[PDB]
Order: sequence, then structure tokens, then C-alpha cells
Amino acid sequence: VQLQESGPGRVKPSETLSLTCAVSDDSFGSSYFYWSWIRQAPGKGLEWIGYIAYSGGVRYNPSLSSRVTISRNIHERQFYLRLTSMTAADTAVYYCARHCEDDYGYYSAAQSYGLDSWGQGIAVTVSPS
Amino acid sequence: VQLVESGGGLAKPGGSLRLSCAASGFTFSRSIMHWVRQAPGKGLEWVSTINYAGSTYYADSVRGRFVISRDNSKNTLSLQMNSVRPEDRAVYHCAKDKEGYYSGGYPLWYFDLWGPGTPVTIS
Amino acid sequence: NLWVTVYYGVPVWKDAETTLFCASDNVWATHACVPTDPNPQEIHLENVTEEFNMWKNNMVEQMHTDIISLWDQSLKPCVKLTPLCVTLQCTNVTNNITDDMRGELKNCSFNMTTELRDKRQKVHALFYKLDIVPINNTSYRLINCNTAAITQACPKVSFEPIPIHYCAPAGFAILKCKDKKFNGTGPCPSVSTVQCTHGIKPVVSTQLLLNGSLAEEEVMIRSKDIRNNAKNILVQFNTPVQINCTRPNNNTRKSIRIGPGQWFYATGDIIGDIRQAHCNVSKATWNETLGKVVKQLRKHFGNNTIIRFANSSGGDLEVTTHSFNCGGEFFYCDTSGLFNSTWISNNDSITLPCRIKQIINMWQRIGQAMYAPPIQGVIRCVSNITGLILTRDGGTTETFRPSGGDMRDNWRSELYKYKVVKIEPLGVAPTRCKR
Amino acid sequence: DAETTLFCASDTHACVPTDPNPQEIHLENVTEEFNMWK
Amino acid sequence: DIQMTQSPSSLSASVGDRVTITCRTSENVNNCLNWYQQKPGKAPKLLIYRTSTLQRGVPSRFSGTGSGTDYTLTISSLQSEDFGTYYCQHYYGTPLTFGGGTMVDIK
Amino acid sequence: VQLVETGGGLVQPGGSLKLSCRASGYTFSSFAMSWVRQAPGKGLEWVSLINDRGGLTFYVDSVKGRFTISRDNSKNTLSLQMHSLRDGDTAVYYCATGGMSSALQSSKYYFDFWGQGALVTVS
Amino acid sequence: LGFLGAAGSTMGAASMTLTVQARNLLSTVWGIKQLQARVLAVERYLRDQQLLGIWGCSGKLICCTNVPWNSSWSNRNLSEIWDNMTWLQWDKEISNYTQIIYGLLEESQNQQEKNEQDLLALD
Amino acid sequence: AVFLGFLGAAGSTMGAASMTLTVQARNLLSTVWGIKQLQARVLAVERYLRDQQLLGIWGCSGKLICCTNVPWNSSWSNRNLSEIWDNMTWLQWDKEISNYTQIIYGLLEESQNQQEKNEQDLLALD
Amino acid sequence: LGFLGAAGSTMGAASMTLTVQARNLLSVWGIKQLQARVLAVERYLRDQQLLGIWGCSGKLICCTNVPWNSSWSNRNLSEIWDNMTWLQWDKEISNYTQIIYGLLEESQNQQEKNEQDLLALD
Amino acid sequence: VQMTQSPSSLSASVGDKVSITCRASQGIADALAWYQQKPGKAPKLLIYGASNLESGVPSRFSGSGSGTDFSLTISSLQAEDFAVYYCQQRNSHPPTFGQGTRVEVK
Ligand SMILES: *[C@@H]1O[C@H](CO)[C@@H](O[C@@H]2O[C@H](CO)[C@@H](O[C@@H]3O[C@H](CO)[C@@H](O)[C@H](O[C@H]4O[C@H](CO)[C@@H](O)[C@H](O)[C@@H]4O)[C@@H]3O)[C@H](O)[C@H]2NC(C)=O)[C@H](O)[C@H]1NC(C)=O
Ligand SMILES: *[C@@H]1O[C@H](CO)[C@@H](O[C@@H]2O[C@H](CO)[C@@H](O)[C@H](O)[C@H]2NC(C)=O)[C@H](O)[C@H]1NC(C)=O
Ligand SMILES: *[C@@H]1O[C@H](CO)[C@@H](O)[C@H](O)[C@H]1NC(C)=O
Ligand SMILES: *[C@@H]1O[C@H](CO)[C@@H](O)[C@H](O)[C@H]1NC(C)=O
Ligand SMILES: *[C@@H]1O[C@H](CO)[C@@H](O)[C@H](O)[C@H]1NC(C)=O
Ligand SMILES: *[C@@H]1O[C@H](CO)[C@@H](O)[C@H](O)[C@H]1NC(C)=O
Ligand SMILES: *[C@@H]1O[C@H](CO)[C@@H](O)[C@H](O)[C@H]1NC(C)=O
Ligand SMILES: *[C@@H]1O[C@H](CO)[C@@H](O)[C@H](O)[C@H]1NC(C)=O
Ligand SMILES: *[C@@H]1O[C@H](CO)[C@@H](O)[C@H](O)[C@H]1NC(C)=O
Ligand SMILES: *[C@@H]1O[C@H](CO)[C@@H](O)[C@H](O)[C@H]1NC(C)=O
Ligand SMILES: *[C@@H]1O[C@H](CO)[C@@H](O)[C@H](O)[C@H]1NC(C)=O
Ligand SMILES: *[C@@H]1O[C@H](CO)[C@@H](O)[C@H](O)[C@H]1NC(C)=O
Ligand SMILES: *[C@@H]1O[C@H](CO)[C@@H](O)[C@H](O)[C@H]1NC(C)=O
Ligand SMILES: *[C@@H]1O[C@H](CO)[C@@H](O)[C@H](O)[C@H]1NC(C)=O
Ligand SMILES: *[C@@H]1O[C@H](CO)[C@@H](O)[C@H](O)[C@H]1NC(C)=O
Ligand SMILES: *[C@@H]1O[C@H](CO)[C@@H](O)[C@H](O)[C@H]1NC(C)=O
Ligand SMILES: *[C@@H]1O[C@H](CO)[C@@H](O)[C@H](O)[C@H]1NC(C)=O
Ligand SMILES: *[C@@H]1O[C@H](CO)[C@@H](O)[C@H](O)[C@H]1NC(C)=O
Ligand SMILES: *[C@@H]1O[C@H](CO)[C@@H](O)[C@H](O)[C@H]1NC(C)=O
Repeated sequence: VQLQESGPGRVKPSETLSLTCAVSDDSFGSSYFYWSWIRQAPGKGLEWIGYIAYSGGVRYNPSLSSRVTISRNIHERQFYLRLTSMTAADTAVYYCARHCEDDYGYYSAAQSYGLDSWGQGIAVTVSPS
Repeated sequence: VQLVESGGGLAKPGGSLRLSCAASGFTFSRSIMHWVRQAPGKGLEWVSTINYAGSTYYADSVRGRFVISRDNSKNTLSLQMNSVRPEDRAVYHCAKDKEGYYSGGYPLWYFDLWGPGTPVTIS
Repeated sequence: NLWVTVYYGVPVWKDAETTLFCASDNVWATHACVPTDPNPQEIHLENVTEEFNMWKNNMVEQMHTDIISLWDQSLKPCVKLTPLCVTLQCTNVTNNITDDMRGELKNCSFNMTTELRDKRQKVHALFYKLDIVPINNTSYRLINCNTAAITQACPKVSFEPIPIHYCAPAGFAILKCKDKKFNGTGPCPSVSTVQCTHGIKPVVSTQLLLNGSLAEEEVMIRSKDIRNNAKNILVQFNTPVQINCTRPNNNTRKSIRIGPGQWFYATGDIIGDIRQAHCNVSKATWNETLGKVVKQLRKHFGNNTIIRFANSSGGDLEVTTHSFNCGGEFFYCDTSGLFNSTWISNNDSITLPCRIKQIINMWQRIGQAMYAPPIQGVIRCVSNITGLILTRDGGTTETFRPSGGDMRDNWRSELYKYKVVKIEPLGVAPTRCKR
Repeated sequence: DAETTLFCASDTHACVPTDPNPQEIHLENVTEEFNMWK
Repeated sequence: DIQMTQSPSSLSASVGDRVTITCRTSENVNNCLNWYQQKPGKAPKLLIYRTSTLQRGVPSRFSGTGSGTDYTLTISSLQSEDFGTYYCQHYYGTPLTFGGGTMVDIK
Repeated sequence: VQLVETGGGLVQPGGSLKLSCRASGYTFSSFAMSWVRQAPGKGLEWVSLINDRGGLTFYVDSVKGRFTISRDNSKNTLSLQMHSLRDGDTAVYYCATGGMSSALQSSKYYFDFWGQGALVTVS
Repeated sequence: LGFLGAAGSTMGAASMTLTVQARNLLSTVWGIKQLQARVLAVERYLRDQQLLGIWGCSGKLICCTNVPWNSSWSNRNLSEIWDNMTWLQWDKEISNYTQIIYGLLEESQNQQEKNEQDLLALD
Repeated sequence: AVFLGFLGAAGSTMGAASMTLTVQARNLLSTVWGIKQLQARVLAVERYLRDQQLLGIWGCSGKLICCTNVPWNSSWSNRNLSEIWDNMTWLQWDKEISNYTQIIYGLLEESQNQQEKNEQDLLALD
Repeated sequence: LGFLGAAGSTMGAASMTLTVQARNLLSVWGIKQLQARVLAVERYLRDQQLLGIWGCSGKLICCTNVPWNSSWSNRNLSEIWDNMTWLQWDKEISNYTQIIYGLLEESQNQQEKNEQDLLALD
Repeated sequence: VQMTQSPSSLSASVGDKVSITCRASQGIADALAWYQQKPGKAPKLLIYGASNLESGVPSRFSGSGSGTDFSLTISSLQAEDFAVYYCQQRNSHPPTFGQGTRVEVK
């Protein structure tokens, strides 16, 4: 449910953006869930950055996969995005989100395939000052 | 496949009335038959039913006063309405129950076939 | 003029999900299982074609649940390590360490309650860097020490997989697909009835499927939707690739008392020089096996498509590396030496460095962790690589990478040929027989 | 009259899922003695 | 990467009007499409988690359908709150992508 | 279909004969078999019936305590053992096929194949 | 052929192996599951035996009834059921009509039939 | 539904209620929390089998209505057939005859089927 | 007299107490009783299933059409029913029990029921 | 169980899609039927089981609902469908009917 983004709102050019998304409902330790990072540049639609699966594996957007690191800490109920070599083109609101792929009915209650939970987002601006 | 009511009419606040109902197109020996009444200010109300084995069921408001009976040899359903009271004014309809899964004669109360109905006035 | 005739005992069944039990000839509690039938009855069903779906097989979810339940019942009575969650004063181990092992082990001292509950004593142990997290400086804490309940496994309860046969209640039957080319879904024209499944070893590994069954004719590529690059591909080998894994350190163990009747099993010290754990595979055998996998991959993705293997893109340590349990010692091997090739449409060995850690989080649960006690001496395992868990990048060249993490795929890779049905022996049919 | 262990229908895990059927069978001409305190 | 063309790019509507929004994918997504409504300043809210299956908590006025590469979202009777940018998103493999977005303004 | 009787044809009164019949051109075990007798100057008379399996045998009352009908489905052979033959038993005996069917088959209450009846004289 | 060996056989051939399937209907972690498996096997066996009892088929694997076959349930002839179809295909064909047939077996026999035997054994 | 009509005839006369014997028959069979459910399921099974065993012992196996060779004793009930079958329900009858139920069951075993089966053993003998 | 009271009696005399033994087959400290109850039920049902498939359902004494083979036991009736107990008999023919059961299954049900199935038409 | 049916004064054209709904005071699963009564005529049963249509009734009528919330949908309200419709439960005795919805022609 509650997904809480936390981290710097400022990165200088060529530095690394590091955001944490805290999960409050213990679903972080459950199967068939995917924990995604998505960014929306002002005036644009939304760009999926990547996700970490319940299994611990990750998938990245091919345009960003050389720069994006996604990791998690199950016990602390947090997942992390570390995006290297930040430039002006990376200014965007960075959101964390969650979806489920319970294709065979594992859960007793239906889960949503779409991003049924989003955080508030951190607007990240790249600027030397 | 029709039900045609007869009898009814006007009766005193403490008199009696007989209602009749003739069946035409179905087998009047395997059917559960029910009297249902519609009062001008209340809507449809179930009154009584008789199953194919001759067992009867009554609504609480009419139990002890009404007698429901059937005669298979005449394809006829009838109701003996004793001690009729002002609250008994209604159009009385005979109805046949949809046949479903064997229940040992227990009615379903889904009224598959209805008759035009006969008016009953108490005064 | 036909009449209804009732027949009881007709060979009719429908798909079902029921409770399956265990037979066997320890963590998995195989001593609680019924004995197996010394002469199993596999009954071929001629002219019976059944529809199978390995990705909708409820036996995989039931097995996964049973494996977790067995894991927990085997840890519930074991020693808790809550008292160990203290500040550690750790320094680097330098004694007879090669360059590959520098910084991997730390000599950590801490204040532990002695056998009496009033007095405290200073004790020390060696820890792997993967189990030690800085507090802020030489002051360290155990990884996830304050966010999870670390339970010490009982040293007397073995982690060695023992084949588990799954048996169906009377009135139910397990149907097996005998079609050697069965790809996991669809009709199987050659079906047999089995009371129970063959012995499935609960081998827990990632990336590489160790031990277990082999393909009968050709390497099998099985995926829920081969055109969906978000799904896993299970590769079943025809022949095994042997992998020789070792922990070349003559380790000692110390027993540090926690409380009455219970000890913490510490890593002690290492006799002789300290070298890194590693796994070897034959280079020629591995290359041949990948050539077979590529030949089978170039059936779905095109004959003129370049097939490339690469290492894991990231994520949890259990997924980025090949994780496995070798004699109770948990190995995390770097498989980038195995998945590093480009296959064009046109003796030696591979050594995989491995790291060792004692605090693991199996099943990726919140608030629970297990501490693997040290095993003394030198560890050596020889395993059969019987298959792979691969993913495709998707987004002329198709890049494949190792994956894993979800253990249901490991069981699914064994349960793919079985389905549970229920018997419906009571039927009716017209005959000329009247009562 | 009898005392027996009852099970729970619902729609916890100690109960049965999928809810009970609301349907009831009327017992015509059956008068039954009840005691809510026993 | 699966590309999406979403149409209309901008739609003006009054309260009570029927609103239809269409997404066209470059490749078949096997009914793995979700619809979202993003109000300015907020994260997109999920409306439909399948092509037609409505997200719990979303009013019944929203519905959708489609197959292959042709998918639609329908608002049976537009209300005063149903304004903002609507998006389609496929989860058929990776990368996950969103459509350009259709802004629903007030006539 | 070919049906050939291979039995004898001359016995003294009070003696006993066994008439075998071979069959080919159809599955023997799928059909019931009958024996039908025709006296030299008379019409046809049904004598016995055996089902397709051989467990059920039926006889005409005039022979019920004297004749035994049996069938071997492995050798495709039908036979009739006739003890205490009477002068009234002189006849041609046809090992006709049919006369009954199993409950899982259509009703074969007719004789569809006949052939080469054996002539038995009692004298 | 062993358990379910006749599953691919025609209904006729499969009806001679009913005992093969009948014999196989009765016979913390891994303890509880074993007990649940045993209880479930017993309950399902008895549910089928209860139905056989209600239909007057207790103690029999092949039971003939007094319920005629309705051509709306299936209009196939016997040669297209017993000789050219399996029981799995038949079960697929008779699905929507299984509860109707069971209700008729319950009502038309072993209820009306037992009252009739109760009266016949009276004289 | 299998539940439909269950006990509907409970207030009906014994004769009329004897036409519903399959309706009340078909509904008889179907952690500590888990143990409590298993005990309830096992008990339903045990009660079903005990009643079926009694029917077997009396020679009434597989029957809903079973005629016997035990004469009715007027000391158990001196009512005539109209009073019992047309003017009384089964609950009222059970209340009247429960004091004699074990005597009747004892006779059903001792006075007939043990003798009937031993005699049938000798009639199929000849 | 009583449960197993006839155990030391001859087979003939002991055959008169079949209901005495039959009625006693159906009827920490929590799971043991549940398993004991389930075991009693499964054993009861296996014996009832055998009686059913032999055409002996609902009977304690059941006559069959399976002839007795002198290879199973060559004793006459006097030495079985009058001069022997059931424990001795059970011991004497245990080696042939499954053979007899197979024959009972084959001729007392599979053949007999198809014959009855055919006699109900003719 | 008391049944409340609404709206009681529905009006529509001969080509409109209409929906008549009702509420049970208690949940009744799917133990509900819908009836059609023409003035001076016998009521006709349209739907039983909440979602099941009777033989002789065109596909124009459809039922939906469960528990306490039930409805009757007419995809095209032809001239022969202007009648009083009734909601009836048979989940618990006695049977009860709603007050009825009288569909009028604008
Ligand atoms: C896949 O299959 C291979 C094929 O065998 C399997 O390798 C075997 O693993 C077992 C388990 O560790 C090895 O057995 C051990 O061998 C060492 C060396 O001698 C012994 O010291 C061990 O004994 C200790 O542990 C026992 C635990 O029960 C105690 O009982 C005992 O007292 C000792 O404390 C133990 O016997 C075996 O040598 C290998 N075999 C080979 C050929 O390598 C592998 O484990 C399988 N992998 C998986 C994940 O299932
Ligand atoms: C409930 O009791 C009534 C009253 O006795 C039963 O009906 C009467 O008796 C028989 C039928 O049982 C009929 O001949 C009478 O005409 C009935 N009279 C009246 C006033 O009902 C009825 O059968 C019983 N119903 C059930 C279900 O037990
Ligand atoms: C670790 O430190 C302790 C200090 O008490 C020392 O006794 C021990 O020898 C050390 N071991 C290693 C391997 O450095
Ligand atoms: C590996 O596979 C071979 C196949 O011939 C088999 O003989 C051997 O036992 C297997 N070894 C292990 C450890 O599974
Ligand atoms: C197996 O092959 C069939 C071939 O028609 C295909 O339709 C199906 O999707 C495949 N299933 C897999 C790869 O799981
Ligand atoms: C792996 O191969 C190397 C080759 O130099 C050898 O030294 C080492 O002992 C081998 N180890 C194992 C575990 O096979
Ligand atoms: C593994 O070790 C065995 C001896 O234990 C050896 O024969 C085999 O060649 C080794 N395999 C590999 C791949 O190193
Ligand atoms: C994969 O290989 C690259 C080098 O090509 C390396 O930088 C990366 O860290 C490796 N990842 C893993 C998980 O081994
Ligand atoms: C991958 O292979 C190349 C040669 O093709 C080699 O130079 C490189 O070191 C390899 N990388 C790994 C991680 O094995
Ligand atoms: C470890 O060292 C000790 C030294 O006492 C020796 O006795 C033992 O054999 C060694 N074990 C191994 C596995 O090398
Ligand atoms: C399968 O069909 C063949 C004929 O196609 C038949 O001979 C065989 O008996 C059948 N198998 C079974 C088990 O009935
Ligand atoms: C049974 O019906 C089928 C279908 O018309 C027909 O082909 C076949 O000849 C019939 N067989 C018999 C024995 O009537
Ligand atoms: C039952 O009816 C449905 C249509 O309502 C049909 O699709 C199905 O095949 C029928 N079941 C059979 C024929 O077994
Ligand atoms: C009837 O029962 C009485 C005791 O209640 C007994 O004395 C009498 O002998 C019995 N008579 C018959 C005929 O059973
Ligand atoms: C039965 O006894 C009652 C007494 O309650 C009597 O009125 C009735 O006439 C008797 N009927 C018969 C048939 O004996
Ligand atoms: C049954 O016996 C009890 C005494 O044990 C007596 O009080 C009661 O009145 C009797 N009831 C009947 C119906 O005979
Ligand atoms: C015990 O044996 C004696 C001597 O043969 C006999 O008289 C008596 O009836 C027997 N009793 C039982 C219970 O077998
Ligand atoms: C009796 O059994 C023997 C073997 O024990 C067998 O050879 C013989 O044929 C059997 N005879 C009969 C009549 O069953
Ligand atoms: C049966 O055999 C025994 C031999 O032990 C003999 O003594 C006895 O008299 C025989 N019984 C009969 C009735 O012939």
C-alpha cells in the first residue's frame, strides 16, 4: 500500500541519483509482486525505469539498463534505485510503484495487474547549483 | 397451459367463500399448486399451497381459516376461505410451481404459471 | 427403448487439486513419510490423450508450501541468535591469506553472556564479509541483525536433499506424460497412471538446476510464453554437465554458550592457508551443452538469429550468483564465466569464484533469517547440472541471461510431467437392461 | 436435541471460506421447544 | 520495444458526455493492458487492471475492452472529477511502456 | 459368414449324439447362437439358445431336461449334446446365429445366419 | 490392464474391469496431510456408496434401473456408445444431465419402487 | 440442491413423510481448529456407518423401507394403522416408541435375520 | 457368549455369533483417538468392499458359486465344522486365501452380474 | 424477507434500454425471480434463479444480481414490455414480493 520515496532532490551533473522506496504492508516479502521505478519528465508521459521481482531478479528499460541499478532489502522492506551519470535529460518526477502477476490464482483475493499503488514521487532536477 | 379461476365475490366479515381454479394444458397430478393474493394496497401475497401428495402449507395470516385442496380427477384446485375478514380483500390467483430438482414434494415457490385471478370483497 | 444403467468403477477422472502426501525409501522430515512401494505400478493408458499444463500445475504450489513448512518446523526448536546482536569489534584476517581472499573474513570479538546469566565474557569468531555490515571504523554488526530474527540451524539436522515421492489419496491418481518431446503444455498422447511421482530431490539452487532428471532425447526449452521476455525459460539437458564445488579451507568450529543447554556455533579458525571457494566445470562439456541449448533456442527465435549468453543483470545475491547448499555450506558462485558467449548462425575447465555466507534469507521472507553453522574440514561436492533457468532481454541478436530466485521453477522442472486427477467411478449409460 | 462441535462459514483461516447458502427449508406443522439460556 | 499510439491526444468534453479513448500497440500485447487516470500533480491512479477488469475502488462508470493491438477505455457518463490525462500501459514483457496520454479538458 | 455343422446323423432310440458347428467370417464371441430343428415333413422349430459368452442357455420345453447347448469362443465352435433321443427328434438341425443380444447391443431377436443343417435320424 | 488401463477402451470393453478401479478407491508436516488424505478418501467413497444405496444399487457395480432413457440426454444408438465410445467421452457428453438422471433414479425407483414392494409383500 | 426439501416432511404424517426417505438420507453424510474439523467429518462417517451396519444386521441393507418378520407387540404401541400412519408424525412416533426401540432392534437381530440367514443357508443347500 | 466368546468354539457353533463380532468392529490422547477412529473405519470399509465385490453385501453368511478345491483343504465337513475352530481354519488355509478371493471376485460378480444384466432382457 | 423494488414510476420510450432494481432486507444468494403482469392479466414468470431466463421468454430480458442487490435489464423496451414487473424472493418462507414497478410509455 504506502510506498514512500526518500532521497536527494538534487544531483549534480555526472553524479549518481540514489532513491529509496519504503513499503509498509509486508507485501514486499510476498510472491508474484514486482517493485518498479518509473519516471515522468515534465510535459511527457511516463518512462518505466526498471523493476525488481519478488524472486530477487531485476529487469531494466533497454535505454537505461547500462546506468540503472535496482536492489532491495527484504527485512527493512525497502527497494533502491541507483541511476548513474545523471544529466539534464534525466530531470523528472521519480515514482516507485507496485504490480502483481498472479497468473494462476495463488492469492485468495484477486490482485491487480496494473500499478495499483504509487508513492508520491520525488522531483529530481539536475543542476550544478 | 392456463389456469382459470371461478368463485369468489362478496362475503360478510365473518362468513365464508369458496374459490375454484381449473387447469387446462398441464398434468394436474404432479404439480404443486398455490393460491396467491393481490390486495389493492399491498401487492402480491402468497396465501397457501398444496403439493402433488396432498400436503398443504399456509401463510401465518390465513392458517386455521383457509383450507386448500385439489381434485386431480377434475384438474381443479379449490380454496375454502372460512372466517373471512376485511383484510382478506384481494384478487386471488392460482399458480403452478416450476418443476425443479426432486425435493420430496417440498415446493420451490417459483410461480411458473399464473391464472387471471378472481376478485374477493369482504363487507 | 433404453434404460438408465448405473456403473460403478468406470475409468473416468477429472482434473483436481487435493492433498498429496509423502513417500520415501533431516530438514525435509522424510522419516515421517510412508514407505514407498518396492515395485511401483506405472500403468500405461493406451489411446488416452490428456491435456497438461506445467505452469498451472497445482502440485508445484503444494510442493513449495510443503518445503517451506518443513524448513520452518525443522528450525522452530533450534537455538535463536538474538543474544548475538551486539556490537562487534572486527579486524581483518591476514594469516596465510591469498590476494583473492583479502577482506573476505574478519576476526570479530564481542561481549557475550558466559554460562552464568550474571557475568559476561569476551569471545571472538570469524565472519564472512557478507554477514557483517558497518555500524557507522572497525565497529560492525551482523547483516540484518536488528531487522530480522536469525535462527541457528541445528547442526544435527541434515540439509542434504532426499528424494520425495508425492503420493495421491485413494480415489485420486497422478497421470504422467511419457511423451519425450512434451514442451509443458497441451495434449500428451502417451499418458500413464502412477500412484506417486518419482523421487524428486528438494534441491534448492538458482540459475543452474543441480541434480534431478534429464531430458530423454534432446534438450528441452520450456516457457509459459516464449514470445514474452518477462517469463522464465526452463532448459532441460539431455546429459549432465558435472560441476565440482569446493570450500578449500580446513575450518574449525567453536561452541559459544548462549544459555542453558544451547550453543552458538562459531567459525573458529582455519587450519593452514585460506583460499577462495570455487566450482569447476569441464570447458568442453559446457561449450557442447550450450551448443545444444543454442540449437534448440534457434527453433523459436529463427534459424539466422545470433544467440548470446551473458551474466545476470543484477538483483539479489541469491539471483545474481548461482546459490546452492553444499553439505550445509551455502555457496554463491560467479557464473559470468559460463554465460559469456556469442553463437553465430554460421581437457580444460572453467573455474567459477564462489563466496560463502552463513546468514541467509530463504524464501525471501520478512523478519526471518537462518544462520548456517560452520562445517569443519574441507568441503567437496560433485553435482550434475541438469538444466538452466534463463531469461531473455527481448528489447537480430537474442541475449539470454541466467535467472532464478523463485524456487517453484525448480520444482516445476521436475513436476512438469505430472498432473493430479480425481476418479469419478460412478457413471450412468443407456442399456436395454430393465430392473 | 444434541450438542456437537460446529464449524464456521465465512466470506480468518480457522473458518470455512465461500459463505453459507442462505436457503432454509420451512418445517410446516413443526412446533419445536427452544431455550436461549441452555 | 512495443510502441503505443494513443488517440485522441486531447479531448474536450462536458459533464454527462460519453468519452472513448483508444490505444493502438505496435505488437500484440495479449490483453495485458491497464488504464490509468493521472490528475495534475498526482501519481497516475489505476482504473482498469486488465483490458476490461475494473480496479477495486474505481466507479463503475469506467469500462474497457479490446484485443490484439486495438484497446479502448469508455467513460459511460463523464463526471466533474473525471478530467486529467488518461494512459494505456502494457505489461506484456519488458520494457513496460505507457502511451502518450490523452488530456480530458472541460468543454 | 459360413456356418458348418459337423455332427452325426444316425442314432438308435435312447442313444446320444453331439453335433458340433464351426463358424467363420464374423467374430464368433460377438453373437448369440441357436439351434433350430426341422422335421423332414414339418416347418422350423426353435430348440435352444446360448448367449455370446456361453453362460446363459435356454431350451424349448420338449428338450429342456435332455439337451445341452455349449459354446467354445476360443475354437469358434458351437455344440449341442442330445441325450435320450426320441423318434420325435428326427430333423435337420441348423446352428443358426442370433436369438438374443447383450444389454450393450441392439436386440437381435431373429436368426440372421443359417447353414448346412445336420440331418439326425432316430431309429 | 491394471488401474484405469481401460480408460482408453470403449465403454463396453471398459465395463468388464469395474472391480479394477473399485479396489483402488479406498487404498506435523506429512502427518496432518496423511490423515486428511485418509479422511477425504473415505468421505468420497461413502458419497458414492450413499448414492448407490439411494438408487437401490447397493452392493452392485452394474445396476439396472426402472428409469427410461430420455433421447434428449443423448440420441446415440447402442453401437455408438458401447462399441465406439470411451467412458471419458461419454462423461463429457452426459454432464448437464447427470443431476437430472440422479434425481430420477432417486425418485422413480427405490422410493416409489420400495413403496410398491411394501404393498406387494403385503398380500 | 441436495439440501432442498431436507426435513420438509418432519411435520407431515408418517405415511406422507415416508415418501421423502431419500431427501433426509442424501443429507446425512455431507491445529486443533483442523482437528475439530476432522473430528466432525469422522463423526459424520461413523454415524452413517453405524446406521448402515444396523441395516445390514437386520437384513435391510440397501433399503429405505424394509419389511421384517418380527410381529408388532401391542405393549410397544396399541395404536391402529390410521392413528399411526394418517394421524401422527414421525417425531411423535419416535417419542412414543423410544422406550421400546432397543427391544425392537434386539428382536430384529435375534428373532429373524440370524435365523433367516441360517435357514436360507439350508434352502440353497438342497 | 460375548465378543469373541466363541473363539474357542467349533466353527459351526462359532458361526452363530457373527453379529456379536460384527457389531464391535465400528465401536497426546487427541490425535491418537482420531487416528484410531479413522483406522477402524478404513479397515471396516475394506472388508465391506470385499463383501460388495463378491456379491455378499449386507450379509454375514454368503453362499457362492465357487467350488471348493481339495487342494486348499481336503478335510470333510465333520472335521471343519464340528472338530475345528476358526483360528485353526484361518491358519490352515491362509496360503490360499487370496486365491479364493480372486475366484470370488471373478465368478461372483464379474460373470454373475453380466449374466443378470442379460437375463433382464431375456 | 422484505423486498423493496424501485423505481416505482419508471417511464421510457418504445426503443429505450431500461433497468428495474430491487433490494432484499436479507441476503438471498440467487433465490430470486422476476415476473411480468399486464393489466387484467395473469403475471408471467420471466426470470428464476436471479440470472436464469425461462423458456418462452425472449433474450430481450436479462437478470443480474446476488446477495441483496438484484436487477432486471430490458435491452429494448418494446410496446409489449409495458407492464408491472415484480421482484420475488423464495429464500425463506413465506414467499414475498416487492411493490412492483409500473413501466409507462412517454
Ligand atoms: C547432488 O548430488 C550429489 C551426489 O552425491 C551430492 O553430493 C554429495 O553430498 C553429500 C552431502 O554433503 C556428501 O556427503 C558428505 O561427504 C562428506 C565428505 O566425506 C562427509 O564429511 C559428510 O558427512 C558429514 O555430514 C553428515 C551429514 O549427514 C554427517 O552424518 C556426518 O557425521 C558428517 O558430519 C557427508 O557424508 C557426498 O560426499 C557428496 N557426494 C559427492 C560425489 O560429491 C550433492 O550434495 C547434491 N546436491 C544437492 C544440492 O542436493
Ligand atoms: C400440515 O397440517 C395440515 C393440517 O392438518 C395438513 O393438511 C390437512 O390434512 C390433509 C393433508 O395432510 C388434508 O386432507 C387436509 O385437507 C388438510 N387440511 C388443512 C386445513 O390443511 C398438511 O398436510 C400438513 N403439511 C405438512 C407439510 O406436513
Ligand atoms: C582473533 O582474535 C583473537 C583475540 O582474542 C585471537 O586470540 C585469535 O588468535 C585471532 N584469530 C585470527 C584468525 O586472527
Ligand atoms: C549424473 O548423471 C548420470 C547419468 O548417467 C548418473 O549416472 C549420475 O548418477 C548422476 N550424478 C548425480 C550426482 O546426480
Ligand atoms: C508447446 O508447443 C505448442 C505447439 O503448438 C505451442 O502451442 C505451445 O505454446 C508450447 N508450450 C510451451 C512452450 O509452453
Ligand atoms: C579446479 O581446477 C583447477 C585448475 O587449476 C584446480 O587447481 C582445482 O583444484 C580445481 N578445483 C575443483 C574443485 O575442481
Ligand atoms: C570432479 O571430480 C571427479 C573426481 O571426484 C573427477 O573425476 C571429475 O573429472 C571432476 N569433474 C570436473 C568437471 O572437474
Ligand atoms: C557481469 O559481467 C560484467 C562484465 O561484463 C560485470 O561488470 C558485472 O558486475 C557482472 N555481473 C554479475 C552479477 O556478475
Ligand atoms: C568473456 O569472454 C572473453 C573472450 O571472448 C574474455 O576475454 C572475458 O574475460 C570473458 N569474461 C568473463 C567474465 O568470463
Ligand atoms: C585439519 O587440520 C587438522 C590438524 O590437527 C588435521 O588433523 C585434519 O586432518 C585436517 N582436516 C582436513 C580436512 O584437512
Ligand atoms: C487402443 O485402440 C486399439 C485400436 O486402435 C485397440 O486395439 C486397443 O485395445 C485400444 N486400447 C485399449 C486400452 O483399449
Ligand atoms: C447407429 O447410428 C449411427 C449414426 O447414424 C449409424 O451410422 C449406425 O449404422 C447405427 N448402428 C446401428 C447398429 O443401428
Ligand atoms: C451443456 O450445455 C452447454 C451450453 O449451455 C454446452 O456448451 C455443453 O456442451 C453442454 N454439456 C454437455 C453436452 O455435456
Ligand atoms: C409383549 O411385551 C410384553 C412386555 O412388554 C411381554 O411380556 C409379552 O410376552 C410380549 N408379547 C409378544 C407377543 O411379543
Ligand atoms: C383407530 O383408533 C381410533 C381411536 O383414536 C378410532 O377412532 C379409529 O376408528 C380406529 N381406526 C381403525 C381403523 O381401527
Ligand atoms: C418411558 O419410560 C420412562 C421411564 O424410564 C417413563 O417416565 C416414560 O413415561 C416412558 N415413555 C413412554 C412413551 O413410554
Ligand atoms: C470347550 O470345550 C469343551 C470340550 O469339548 C466343550 O464342551 C465346550 O462347549 C467348549 N466351549 C467353548 C466356548 O468352546
Ligand atoms: C485346484 O488347485 C490346484 C493347484 O493348487 C490346481 O492345479 C487345480 O486345477 C485346481 N482345481 C480346481 C478344480 O479348481
Ligand atoms: C472325515 O475325516 C476324518 C479323518 O481325520 C474321519 O475320522 C471322519 O470320520 C470323517 N468324517 C466323515 C463325516 O466322514
